[PDB]
Amino acid sequence: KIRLYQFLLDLLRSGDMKDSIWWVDKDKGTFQFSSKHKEALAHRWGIQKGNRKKMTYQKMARALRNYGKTGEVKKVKKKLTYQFSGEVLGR
DNA sequence: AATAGAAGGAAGTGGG
DNA sequence: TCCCACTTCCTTCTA
Ligand SMILES: N=C(N)c1ccc(OCc2cccc(COc3ccc(C(=N)N)cc3)n2)cc1
Repeated sequence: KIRLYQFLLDLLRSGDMKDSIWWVDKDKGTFQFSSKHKEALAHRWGIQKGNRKKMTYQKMARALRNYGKTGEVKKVKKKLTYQFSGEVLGR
């Protein structure tokens, strides 16, 4: 099963949910969620994982925060904005 | 207050 | 056994 950071990177590459997520500075790996359309993206994550309950953005962001230590994804001090690591981007 | 973003401890679930 | 990689629940805190 796909890892969350890869799910997000793949969405950004394909462009299939451009109203819910977008690059801010793609060279730096910074990206941002839509305030109004993030929940539809969270729902898609939960359905792709086959989880028991409906996925929410809050729960998806709780998972994102766990990457802070290992570094795959870090929180940017901007509303709804995060940053992929160079290692994640290279793959 | 209402709305909403952000944090994180802790317990539960998956698939090795 | 026991870590992976989250998921779920709840409370707190900040803007
Ligand atoms: N578990 C703890 N003890 C804990 C410790 C620290 C915490 O801090 C939370 C926090 C940190 C930084 C920034 C923010 C809020 O940011 C916002 C940005 C933009 C908007 C907007 N324009 N609508 C609204 C809010 N909230 C929370 C709980």
